[PDB]
Amino acid sequence: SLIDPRAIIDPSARLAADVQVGPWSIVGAEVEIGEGTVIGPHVVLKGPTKIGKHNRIYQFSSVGEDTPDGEPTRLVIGDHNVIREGVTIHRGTVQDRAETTIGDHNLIMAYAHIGHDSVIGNHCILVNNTALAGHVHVDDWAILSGYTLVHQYCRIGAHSFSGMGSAIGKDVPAYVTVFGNPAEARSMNFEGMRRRGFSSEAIHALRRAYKVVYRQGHTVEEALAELAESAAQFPEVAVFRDSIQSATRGITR
Amino acid sequence: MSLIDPRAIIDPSARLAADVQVGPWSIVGAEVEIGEGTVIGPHVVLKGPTKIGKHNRIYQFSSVGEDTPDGEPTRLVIGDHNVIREGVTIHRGTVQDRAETTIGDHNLIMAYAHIGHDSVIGNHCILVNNTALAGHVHVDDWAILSGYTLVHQYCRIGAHSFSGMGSAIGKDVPAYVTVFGNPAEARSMNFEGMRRRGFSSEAIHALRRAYKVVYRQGHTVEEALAELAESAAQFPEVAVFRDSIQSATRGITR
Amino acid sequence: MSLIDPRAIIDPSARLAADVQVGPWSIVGAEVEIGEGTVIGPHVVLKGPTKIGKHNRIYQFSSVGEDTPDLKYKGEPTRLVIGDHNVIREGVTIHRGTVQDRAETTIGDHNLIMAYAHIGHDSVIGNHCILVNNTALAGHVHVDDWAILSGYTLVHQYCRIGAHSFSGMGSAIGKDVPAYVTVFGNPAEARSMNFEGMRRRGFSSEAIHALRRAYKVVYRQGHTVEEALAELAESAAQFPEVAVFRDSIQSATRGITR
Ligand SMILES: N#Cc1ccc(CN(Cc2nnc(N)o2)C(=O)CSc2ccccc2Cl)cc1
Ligand SMILES: N#Cc1ccc(CN(Cc2nnc(N)o2)C(=O)CSc2ccccc2Cl)cc1
Ligand SMILES: N#Cc1ccc(CN(Cc2nnc(N)o2)C(=O)CSc2ccccc2Cl)cc1
Ligand SMILES: [Cl-]
Ligand SMILES: [Cl-]
Ligand SMILES: [Cl-]
Ligand SMILES: [Cl-]
Ligand SMILES: [Cl-]
Ligand SMILES: [Cl-]
Repeated sequence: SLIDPRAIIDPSARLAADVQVGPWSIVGAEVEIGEGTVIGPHVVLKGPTKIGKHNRIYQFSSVGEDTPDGEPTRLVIGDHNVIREGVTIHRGTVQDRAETTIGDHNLIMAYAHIGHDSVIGNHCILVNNTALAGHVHVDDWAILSGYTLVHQYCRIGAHSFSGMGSAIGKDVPAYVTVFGNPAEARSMNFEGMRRRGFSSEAIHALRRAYKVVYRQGHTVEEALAELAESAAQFPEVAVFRDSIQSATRGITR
Repeated sequence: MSLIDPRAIIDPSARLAADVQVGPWSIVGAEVEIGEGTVIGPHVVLKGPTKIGKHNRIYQFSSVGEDTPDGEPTRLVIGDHNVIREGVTIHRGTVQDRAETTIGDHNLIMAYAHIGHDSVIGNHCILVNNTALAGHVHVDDWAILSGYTLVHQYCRIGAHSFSGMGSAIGKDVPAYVTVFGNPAEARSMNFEGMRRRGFSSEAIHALRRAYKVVYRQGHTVEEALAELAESAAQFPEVAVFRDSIQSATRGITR
Repeated sequence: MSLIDPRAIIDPSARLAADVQVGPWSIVGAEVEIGEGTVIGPHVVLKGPTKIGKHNRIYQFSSVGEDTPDLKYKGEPTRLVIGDHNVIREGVTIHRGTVQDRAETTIGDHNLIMAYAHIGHDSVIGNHCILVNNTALAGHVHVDDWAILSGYTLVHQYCRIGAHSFSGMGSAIGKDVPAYVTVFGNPAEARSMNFEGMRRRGFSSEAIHALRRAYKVVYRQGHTVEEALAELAESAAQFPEVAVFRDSIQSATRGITR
């Protein structure tokens, strides 16, 4: 039996035929689970929530809860995600998007917290006890090391990196490496660029870009103007320029 | 359908008010008392001697009323209208201290927060995710401890005080004071909280002056306490600030 | 009052000593071996290949013996070995090793692993250690005997935590911690030595005196690690405790916490 007889499946929950649900797990009202998803034992799923295909949800996780902070609120999870033990994921709020969104191929490790209205892209890694306070946007390939704490409304750029125990209060531009409490910009995620097979011309253009923004005494407005030529030439320097441009809380330094 | 789920384990000695709800696979241990309107979620472990009041809400994977990992009976007393989120750990007292861990009313204890043995939480406190109270910690009314605040043993957290995220508090936090970092450092006062509480402009103004007296005028704790005496008799809110510095045994956060 | 609760799941490949206690809604997975006098609480997940020794106590919501989620691991027959008289509190996560290292996570005897602590792949814990609430060992972390890691201590991969060392609450350890050294903050900084622990253990005043002197040689006299190790050589020959300290600086591959 794919659905263990000790599991609780709410009559309003919609499941694909091959979904697996472990013992003592609760698939609450308005939960939707897609093809090939494996729900481990002792899992609490609450809705309105959509869980896509080939996901893996480990024991003691509480996914789709109401934020502790009849309003129609939602949580949407994509495909091929791994949600480890004790992870807490809250649904969105009417006083925003009404949605917490998680894309594809993400790895959300033990006791990580995804606050209401957060948006996670694809291929992200949120290491043990990473906490997103709420309204946090995490772009593609970002890595947040163990116990990274993220202030509300913060944007974590594409391929960015945070060291363990970092406390992020400002936006992290794309590819930037950040460390400490409060978080400070240190360098670019060159190891990340190598894993993805970026060209030597692109890696050099990104190293040049970091210096314009952080190591040349330029203001945000001064740096953005100087980056315009490199961003037009390289689509990845454009990813860097855009994350600085769209920063609301200022950039991490 | 049934208020007490048939899959839950309820010890014969536990005392539950008629309308108490217990979710599936929860354990309500011996000598655990639960008051009217309380909702115990699924997968909850409740150990005693413990008294839980009225209209509380306890979420899944919480362990409430456990013995300390660090024999006369030791209690855990929880008040009314509290919210205890998932994976919260609350230990009972130790006979060598007060033999009781106490939590008042209208508290919000968020996911994975830890309340060490012999800790006392007042009313209307917010303990954000993973806040940890090492033991013998006193948290006075309306305190806000942001995500992952670590509080050293025997520390006192003043009324209406605030800690920033990831704060590591080794010293007493006076009432109203905002603390940040590891190690925690005093920054200002939570004037925002005062206004939400309906404090008068005059009370707020006297507290602002009280902060300056303690932290920005080079006074010793003794000189500061004598200078605050006058304003403290005029305003009960300044007497609260002055009393928290007077009661400091680990010194104040600077 | 059956020792194995009827609501618990015992895989038929699991090997248990006859007096093993297993609480309701606990899972004793495939290839899990449990020794005499061990008590498994309710709501515990045990996965293998795992050996759990004698007189252990494993609390509710713990996940012991899982695979590391780390992208480098690929379903290998890796192990977790836990010794005797250990206490694993509620919500603790312990992962098995990886073939890329020595394919084993090892925990010795008389350890206290407090609530929500994390023991990453290929970590080695000795004896009489205390890992306070939410301490996290990223992976390949070696914790020698009698170390105390205070609440929310974070340890970088491959770090070595020396015997009788101490970390303050919220420490972020990125380099090796020599034996007896006390470290605080993010990033961790060396402060002094755990003289309190040395006294509790019954070290002679002569040994304590020579350890205090050894700390100054390494940290307070502006010497290099090579110079410091040559200067400590004779004190190390007369005091096993100084040899323990000297060895921890010798074996440091990530540099020592300064
Ligand atoms: N898949 C993967 C993956 C990728 C990057 C990281 C980032 N990273 C370094 C690292 N790389 N491999 C490991 N195990 O750790 C940390 O977060 C260390 S801190 C930590 C680590 C684990 C647990 C608790 C804590 Cl506190 C971590 C895992
Ligand atoms: N009810 C409430 C309430 C009141 C004050 C706070 C204080 N606060 C800022 C904030 N306000 N609303 C939200 N969600 O966060 C934090 O603790 C941020 S850190 C954090 C936040 C949430 C989770 C994990 C972490 Cl680490 C938080 C919640
Ligand atoms: N058995 C034991 C034992 C030995 C040393 C320690 C080291 N220690 C000081 C201390 N001693 N007794 C208590 N309760 O705390 C801390 O880790 C403080 S931080 C903390 C503490 C507890 C929970 C969460 C946090 Cl964050 C802790 C426990
Ligand atoms: Cl066998
Ligand atoms: Cl054995
Ligand atoms: Cl990676
Ligand atoms: Cl514990
Ligand atoms: Cl400490
Ligand atoms: Cl001493």
